[PDB]
Amino acid sequence: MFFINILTLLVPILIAMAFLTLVERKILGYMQLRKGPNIVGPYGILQPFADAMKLFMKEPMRPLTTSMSLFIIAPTLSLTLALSLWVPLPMPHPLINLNLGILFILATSSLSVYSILWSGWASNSKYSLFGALRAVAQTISYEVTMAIILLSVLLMNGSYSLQTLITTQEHMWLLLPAWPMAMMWFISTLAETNRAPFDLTEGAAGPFALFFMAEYTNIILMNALTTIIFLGPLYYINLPELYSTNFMMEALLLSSTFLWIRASYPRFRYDQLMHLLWKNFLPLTLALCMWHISLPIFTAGVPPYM
Amino acid sequence: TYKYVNKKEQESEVDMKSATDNAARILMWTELIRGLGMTLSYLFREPATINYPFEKGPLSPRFRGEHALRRYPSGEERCIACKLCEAICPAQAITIEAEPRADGSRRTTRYDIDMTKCIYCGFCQEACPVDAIVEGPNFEFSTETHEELLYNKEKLLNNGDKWEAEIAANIQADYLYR
Amino acid sequence: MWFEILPGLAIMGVCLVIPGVSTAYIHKFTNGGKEKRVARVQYQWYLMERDRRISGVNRYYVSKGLE
Amino acid sequence: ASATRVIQKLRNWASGQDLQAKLQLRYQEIAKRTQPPPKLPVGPSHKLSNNYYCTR
Amino acid sequence: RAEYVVTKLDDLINWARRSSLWPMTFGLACCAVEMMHMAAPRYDMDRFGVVFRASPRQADVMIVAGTLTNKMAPALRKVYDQMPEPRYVVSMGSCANGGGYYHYSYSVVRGCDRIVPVDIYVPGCPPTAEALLYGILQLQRKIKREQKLKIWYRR
Amino acid sequence: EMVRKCDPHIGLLHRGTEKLIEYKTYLQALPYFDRLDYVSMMCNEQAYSIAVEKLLNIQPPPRAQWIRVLFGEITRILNHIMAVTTHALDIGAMTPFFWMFEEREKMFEFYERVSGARMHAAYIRPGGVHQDLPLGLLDDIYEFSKNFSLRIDEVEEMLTNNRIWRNRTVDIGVVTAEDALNYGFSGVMLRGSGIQWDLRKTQPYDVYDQVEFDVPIGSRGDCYDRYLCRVEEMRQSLRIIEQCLNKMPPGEIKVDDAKVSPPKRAEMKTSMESLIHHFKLYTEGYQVPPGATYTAIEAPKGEFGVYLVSDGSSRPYRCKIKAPGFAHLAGLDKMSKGHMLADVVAIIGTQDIVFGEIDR
Amino acid sequence: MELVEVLKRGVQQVTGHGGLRGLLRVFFRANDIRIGTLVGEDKYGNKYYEDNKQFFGRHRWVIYTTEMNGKNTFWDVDGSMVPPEWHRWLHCMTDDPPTTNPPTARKFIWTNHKFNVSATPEQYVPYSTTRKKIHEWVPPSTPY
Ligand code: SF4
Ligand code: SF4
Ligand code: SF4
Repeated sequence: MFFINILTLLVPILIAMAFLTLVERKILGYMQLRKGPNIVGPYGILQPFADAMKLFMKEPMRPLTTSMSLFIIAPTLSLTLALSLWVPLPMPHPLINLNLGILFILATSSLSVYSILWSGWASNSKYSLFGALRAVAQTISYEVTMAIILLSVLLMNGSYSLQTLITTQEHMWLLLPAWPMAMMWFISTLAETNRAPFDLTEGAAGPFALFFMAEYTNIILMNALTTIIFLGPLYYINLPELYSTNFMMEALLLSSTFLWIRASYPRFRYDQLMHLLWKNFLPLTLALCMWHISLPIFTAGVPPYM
Repeated sequence: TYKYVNKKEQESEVDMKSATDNAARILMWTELIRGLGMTLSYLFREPATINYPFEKGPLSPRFRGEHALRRYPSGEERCIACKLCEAICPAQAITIEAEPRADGSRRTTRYDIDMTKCIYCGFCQEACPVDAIVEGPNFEFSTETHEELLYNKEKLLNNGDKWEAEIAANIQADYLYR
Repeated sequence: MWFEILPGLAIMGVCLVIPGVSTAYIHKFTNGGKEKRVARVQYQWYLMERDRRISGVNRYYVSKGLE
Repeated sequence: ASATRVIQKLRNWASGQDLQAKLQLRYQEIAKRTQPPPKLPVGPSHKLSNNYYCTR
Repeated sequence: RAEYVVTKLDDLINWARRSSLWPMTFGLACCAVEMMHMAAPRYDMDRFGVVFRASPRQADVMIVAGTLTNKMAPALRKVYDQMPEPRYVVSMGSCANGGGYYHYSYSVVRGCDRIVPVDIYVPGCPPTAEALLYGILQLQRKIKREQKLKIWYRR
Repeated sequence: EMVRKCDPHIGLLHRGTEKLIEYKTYLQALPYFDRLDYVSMMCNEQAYSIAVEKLLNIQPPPRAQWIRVLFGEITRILNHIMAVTTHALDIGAMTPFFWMFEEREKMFEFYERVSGARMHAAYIRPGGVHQDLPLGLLDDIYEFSKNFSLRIDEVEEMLTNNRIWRNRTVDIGVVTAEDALNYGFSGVMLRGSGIQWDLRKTQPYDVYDQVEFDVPIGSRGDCYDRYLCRVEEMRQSLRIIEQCLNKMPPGEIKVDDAKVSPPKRAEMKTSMESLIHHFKLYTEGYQVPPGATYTAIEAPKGEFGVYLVSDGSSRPYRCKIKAPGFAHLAGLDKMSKGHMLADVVAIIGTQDIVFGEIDR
Repeated sequence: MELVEVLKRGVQQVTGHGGLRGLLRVFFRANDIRIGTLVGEDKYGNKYYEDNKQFFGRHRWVIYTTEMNGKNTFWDVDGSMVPPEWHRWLHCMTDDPPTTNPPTARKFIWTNHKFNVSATPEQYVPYSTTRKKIHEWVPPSTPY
């Protein structure tokens, strides 16, 4: 069987993402010196199912604005990628081995843009057209680092296959050899999935569930995908279930981390952001995706292809 | 005394001792940590929230809220139609048409507040030379209708026939004080 | 207080442990106690499809015992 | 209050200054309600002599 | 049984409805400020599932704080026919109820109710944040009582 | 992409207050001035009383003058907290907002205990002050004020060396000094460009004469040096408080004259004359002389002032309110020239649009 | 130890409210498990616990009871309750509750507080309480 396994991949992340939307409000309260939800249930745990059932009773917003065969796709497309964006992601053994999986992430991660464009082009609003377009060049100039920062790292790894990284992280984490990559990686995780200090879609009305469902979904992923690449947890194959249990807390730290950001800083004024990724990171970055290519050439040895 | 908020720009011969400390304040980010690690303190602090209907907050006995017509300790409605508790009411909120009481005495036939007027300013509780009108600690009297706030007088007695157990202790700590 | 978030975390925190430990055990139930036996390159396939052609079509078994 | 003599060092290390003494909110030793009733002062011109309205 | 259960459903339909509602808190005036003191720690909104700043077009409720001029009114009602149609309404302030001060003035509306319906009126010139926070709960049982399918069954 | 020409539509909250006072007497019109700078109440009342007190020719007593300064620079602390933080919200920072609005609600209670209610405190009347303040109030300001110089620098740890703040804020809305005066900002928005000026020291009126405080001038005109002015003006209340706290004189309130202040409520109730005045104060009122003034006071905004105009009738004759923001906003479309959207948000916060001033 | 002392202190919090029903009730009722010294227990069940150690807005909390004047006050809990002698104690206006210094009977006060009736019957309706201010005419039923 196999259906039984995706049954243990989707519902065990959709529950998770929902309790992020809660923990979001619970931390940031306590960041802001206040309890969050307490009366929806025991300790706010029952907020999301309530908020969920709220939106899915939303009275029929008049479907303006297009042949609605495109207002159907923008949410249904982006959420669809995210649930697929997890599949190769190898908790100790992946659901799906991919020899090029780390590269399968970017496309699926980057193809989601058409949700933000088509909702911007469908939405016959002279402002939101070029209001949901800043956010696209935003997401795109971000995408470069998301590859280079990912690429130059895998230079001193073997193939693109994510199963390798567990082996490469035997005695050591990739956090130390490239702490800069991780820095430029981390913002490149905030970068796409705007839920970050920079938002630029908060300064797509009726089916707000799906963006609200996919946005936070990619968070737990792209935090997780940072752990599995840099903050490598421990595999030690006779009790592989440990790895997942250590894979947990790093994903929660990296995700508790984001929430400390939004309750740390303000937005970023979309001209700096380019200036940040066309003067400061990318020129800094190429030297690193020139450094690691000389690295094994210099050092002694280059990793394999299994 | 005038104080320059921001006057520190002076060419201090920026050397590698210090000029890189700014580069230590940069690429190896520290000021952002400094702004982050602060916030992390508060989540380990005591949130000052309170479970409102079970934990209501602090007031003081001079709180300006809902009105009420007091009464003497021996029946006898304390309001006597002076007609300066509207002449001062800046909202122009009030109409207190009056008559004799059929006892030969002097009282009202009318008394009014539009509580959607009535800024809750406090001129009337103090202008009343008798403390016949007062302004008591109720602030949960929101209703679903603009009409149920137009308190006439029978509500505004039987309200004053309710909190008199309370007002006569706040005012007990507020006479000899205004 | 500071710890009433943990019912948000530890519930989430016993959510993603499942697809790591389960999918381990979902594979090991099928494949017979061993793992999925990944196939990255072609040579990992001949050995497999060879082993497929040794017994009942499942491929996680017969070893020595014959000769 | 219930600060377990560790998180104080986590707060202060994470923030700086010893701030259990200058904490955010208030507990005790403040405004012990129902202070006694005061006999106010009086203003001037309660003097009964050389007190007209012309000189005020 | 049918009618028994639908009653037990409507207690659940109107629960998710009320347990997390998304306002569109206007400013406009002094009255605005108390909501922020109600967004503050002490009388927090977010403890009820009430969100601080939500967009109008996905809102579930309106909260009118302040005076309401004859100029702002179209800009107001334009919003009210852009919410969905569970939209509930809350009129903070003596200036929105009936224009407490400036009832009699000319660039002013003599009550938000003159323009839009009202599910709850709330008094105070500066209604205390709590003094709203009971009212917002009074809204949160104005609809726990109301039954949509219980009567649709009889339709 | 970029802004060149912007135009506000300042009318969306007008009410006719200047008209609506003409049909109401002075005492009957006081709380309208709490509404204008709805964030900072007393300082409006602090001015309105003076415009009366000039005409009536009265200095109120010291103890009432004295407390009129105290709240007169707690209200200073409010609007800074309301436009330091809201200038951070609409720029994006939502946290210090909530850190303060418990610290701010401890600052309303010190109206609620003193005045009737929390916010629209009709506490400062023309004849000094209505009502003395209680016993369990002044031991409380010490604890509060002690813990409060931390809460700011607690924040200044976080923002005033923050990249996301500084380059979002610095070089922004460069105001030329001599051009401000052509526009008459006359509040923070000129001292933040180096025009050394403050009425509290350049035209002192109340007991500010003996306080030993300072004016935080801003050079390098930009909304970060306005910001640092707005911070340090919060701090240098506390030097003023500490000096406005430890030498309060015992004295009188609600000026000795019963024609310009209501009398003691226990004293209207036996002494006849105090009853009649109580019956005519609160119906007819002062009966000012005719005349005219242009008062002023630097609120957090700036030169808040009133051109009250009188007549022998008890009621006024076209009061007028000088909304200091009213000129700051006319300069909105000159200081945002060669700048894009996102900072225009910041421009609003660093012009302090507490609309009610702007609106009438 | 340190940590365990909290749990030697945080465990009676749960096992200090009688049984489990008495505890689990409070939880869904108010989500406030804090051991409190009792001073009140009014008519119709308002308890008014207390603990001076917590901060300034939680040192006094009231637990309403069910069965108000026909309303089933388990879920639907108000603040328009708390009749006019504890309201002044709960909002920290004073220190002394109304057991050692209760209010003074005046032989006309209500004997049972009615809460904020929102839209039910038993609510307010306005009048024109002015005795009609005119007297028109009456025809004589005697034709001509
Ligand atoms: S409320 Fe007071 S002032 Fe007004 S009519 Fe009654 S007794 Fe006179
Ligand atoms: S409190 Fe002020 S506005 Fe309200 S009725 Fe009394 S005098 Fe009028
Ligand atoms: S009701 Fe009072 S506080 Fe509210 S807007 Fe009007 S004047 Fe301001």
